[PDB]
Parts: sequence; structure tokens; C-alpha cells
Amino acid sequence: FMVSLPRMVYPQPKVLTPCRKDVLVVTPWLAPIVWEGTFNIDILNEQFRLQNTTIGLTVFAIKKYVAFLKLFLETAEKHFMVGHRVHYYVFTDQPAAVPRVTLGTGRQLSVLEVERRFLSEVDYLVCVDVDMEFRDHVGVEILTPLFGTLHPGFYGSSREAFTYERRPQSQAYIPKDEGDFYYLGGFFGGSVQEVQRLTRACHQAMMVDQANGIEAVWHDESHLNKYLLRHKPTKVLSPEYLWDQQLLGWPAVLRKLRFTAVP
Ligand SMILES: [Cl-]
Ligand SMILES: [Hg+2]
Ligand SMILES: [Hg+2]
Ligand SMILES: [Hg+2]
Ligand SMILES: [Hg+2]
Ligand SMILES: [Hg+2]
Ligand SMILES: [Mn+2]
Repeated sequence: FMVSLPRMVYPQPKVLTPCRKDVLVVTPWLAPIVWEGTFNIDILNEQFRLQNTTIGLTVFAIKKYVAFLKLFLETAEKHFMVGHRVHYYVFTDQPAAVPRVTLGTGRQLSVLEVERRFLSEVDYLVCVDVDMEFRDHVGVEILTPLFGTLHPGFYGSSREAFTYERRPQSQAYIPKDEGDFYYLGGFFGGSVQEVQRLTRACHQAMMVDQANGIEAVWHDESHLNKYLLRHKPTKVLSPEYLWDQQLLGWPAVLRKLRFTAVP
């Protein structure tokens, strides 16, 4: 089970004072939406460390994308799950091109040239795009059975504007009157079991579409959105977790820019 937390001194939560008055911090199915100010990282760090949590971070770097690995890994070392056990999984067609990045204690990297394995090596899997860089804290506050991240270009949009697959001939089809949020295909995760269930579902849905001669408007992301619509995530990450400052600047609603696209 889980052992007791130790004595800790921190500000008492205020029942009659809203966390944030500018954003939604909980979904209709009671999943928290992670924004700066909603969590006390010291409490969460304690909770996950007491469980000796290991987080796997997977990235695919093919062809010219291998050039993004150095910055990605170096910044992950400074901001991703610092203090916890981390196992990086770099899938690439150029294993010899992977840069030799210096890792902190308790962190390792495996190069897989281009599943069981994940179940016995890590507790959670975080799947992200490699042409990115960490700029601020990305920690255990995101860990949960299944999470999706709000696409920075649609967080304030109506479901009508969401670029979901709109053709009924596709397994990723989502009608104009359905949809909670538009999740990004570049940052999702959860327990190994839940992540594998999601990838398995999308892989099969994509095979059906292919056989039917159709390709979802935004490929994997379209299927990811259909999956999360029908299997509600247990946590939703705010756009703080995947932003593009060049394209979107730095709105007041974002107190931190944690993971961003590289110019
Ligand atoms: Cl991945
Ligand atoms: Hg708060
Ligand atoms: Hg993954
Ligand atoms: Hg899917
Ligand atoms: Hg897929
Ligand atoms: Hg997917
Ligand atoms: Mn990307």
C-alpha cells in the first residue's frame, strides 16, 4: 500500500477562495485540469517518491529530427521529473546519431532502433514530440492513469471549431455537437496499461480507416481525440504543457511556459 506522509508545513488550503478565477480547473467528470497555482508540488513529490515512482519518457526521432535530441534531453534533465526515476526511450533510425547527453543520478536512456518491457520497467509513460524543449517545471503533477493535453491553438475555441475528423466514414469521426476539448497528439500519457490501451485502440482504428481508403484529417491526433472523447482522461494538462511562443506569444492566462516548440 502507501505509507503515511511525514509532517509538512505549507499554507492551509482556503475552502472559500477559488484556486483560479480565470480558468476551469476541473472537468465535468471531475478530472483536474493542471494549471500553475492548482498544485503544491511538495505534497505531490512526497506522494510519488514514497511509491518510488519511475517515469518513462518516449520520443521518436527519425531522419532530420535526430538533430532535436540534444536540446530536448538537456532541457528534460533540468525540468522533467527532477528527483524521480526517469527512463528515456528514444526510438530512432539513426542510433549512432543520438547525442551523448549527461544524465543526473537515477535517470537512464535506452536507444531503440526502428512493449511487457514497459510494464516491468516503468510505472507511467509520457509520450511527446522531440522537436521541443523544456523551459520550466514538468513534474509528477501530470501523473495519473490517463492524461491528455489541451492544444494551445484551441483551448479557448468552441467544439464547432475543433479540427476533429468530421467524416462519418472515419473511425475518428466526431460530430459537431460532441467533444470536450481538442487534445494534442504531441503530449499524452498515463499508466503503462492505459497508454498501451490507447495506442492499441488507435492503431486498430487507423487500420480500419486505411482498409476503407480514408485517412483522418490530423492522423494520430484525430484518433487520439476520438479515444479521449470516449475514455475520459483522469487529468487534463493546460496549454502550459505544450506551447508555441513564436506563434502564440505569452498570454496572461499562462503563468508558466513549461514545454515549447523549437523555432
Ligand atoms: Cl512517443
Ligand atoms: Hg489554488
Ligand atoms: Hg508512448
Ligand atoms: Hg483511438
Ligand atoms: Hg495510431
Ligand atoms: Hg492515438
Ligand atoms: Mn511537434
